[PDB]
Amino acid sequence: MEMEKEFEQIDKSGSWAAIYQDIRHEASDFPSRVAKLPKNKNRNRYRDVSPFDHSRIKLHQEDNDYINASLIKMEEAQRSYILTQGPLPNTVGHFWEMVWEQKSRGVVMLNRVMEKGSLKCAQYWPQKEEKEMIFEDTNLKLTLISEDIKSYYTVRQLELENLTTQETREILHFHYTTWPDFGVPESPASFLNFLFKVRESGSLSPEHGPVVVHCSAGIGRSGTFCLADTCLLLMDKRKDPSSVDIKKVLLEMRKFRMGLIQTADQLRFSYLAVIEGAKFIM
Ligand SMILES: O=C(O)c1ccc(Oc2ccccc2)cc1
Repeated sequence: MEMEKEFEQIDKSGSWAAIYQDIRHEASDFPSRVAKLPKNKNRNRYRDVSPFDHSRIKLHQEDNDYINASLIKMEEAQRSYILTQGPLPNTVGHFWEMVWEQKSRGVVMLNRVMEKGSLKCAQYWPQKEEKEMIFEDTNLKLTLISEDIKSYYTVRQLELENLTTQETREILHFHYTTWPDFGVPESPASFLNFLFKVRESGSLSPEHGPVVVHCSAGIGRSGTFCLADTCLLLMDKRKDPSSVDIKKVLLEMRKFRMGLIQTADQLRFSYLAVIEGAKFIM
């Protein structure tokens, strides 16, 4: 069924909440035993949002290899993503260790450091060129190289230096700054504009490690980003683009991280973003 007609059908019948609970019901459930270990309690921002054991990213250190992050592997689309929580004051060094060890090129941030008057994530990057950051636990240095502030997003080049080997890499930081404190955007154009910028940069291409994407919990806005990207890539690839079933792609993604798409508004917004993104793709 052409998703554009499925949309109108769901919209007219106002059954978004019903579709969504159906997804919640059939989603995968796998163990998350490492996340729940007592030694890792201060490495989870939210008690109810944990990575599955089978798909969790492991830090290349013997001490404690745990970070709240998951590898989402989309086999038909040939796209991989790491979804993670916003870093905590004690996990900023772990975050940049992961970026280094997975060879990622890009970091995608979908939240503001403060929202609804509370902190949603730490300041894990430097705000001035001459004030670099050093992470002593993971032996890394991070320098701001340039910043590019647009009305609804900011782009930054960063330099990550492995202090143990003095290798350096350019990392691109893509920061969507205008998602509203409550609800979802009215239109997907700026989100759509935002996704193509990430794509252009090379950050999603198989020549690099997987892109790192985060919001506060790493499941809601983050799930919307990778669901829209993968669905548009499949409509690109297949002989029959109308055979792309967004609900089925989402259930597939939920095999790798729990809770992706947090609200029936977010589900409806993911549809809108896809239908409007199809128009450019073909
Ligand atoms: O303290 C910080 O680092 C920080 C950075 C950027 C933020 O997003 C924006 C940027 C421009 C306009 C509206 C929001 C919010 C906090």
